[PDB]
Amino acid sequence: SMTKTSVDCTMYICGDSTECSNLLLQYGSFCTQLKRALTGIAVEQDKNT
Amino acid sequence: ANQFNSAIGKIQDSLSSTASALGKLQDVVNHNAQALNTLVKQLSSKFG
Repeated sequence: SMTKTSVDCTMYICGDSTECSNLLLQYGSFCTQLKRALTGIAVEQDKNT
Repeated sequence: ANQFNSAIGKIQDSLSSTASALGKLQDVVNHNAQALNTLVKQLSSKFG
């Protein structure tokens, strides 16, 4: 097994400002795919155990 | 003949009542369907 990690797009990209959160929603589903991919890693790491 | 015919009858009763044993093949339908449904929603967002 490996180390199970999870990455949020909100705290990483944005510096907690209202301008960055409004321009993040125009990009849409780019962070929808990245959160489901790191979730699907962490399910399969428990199946290896 | 009592043991082998009753053991294969429990396989037929389990697949009819419970569909959860085939769910590894149902994810192959589901991972292909969620990849196509996410890709067609890229045209609605404005990309800046």
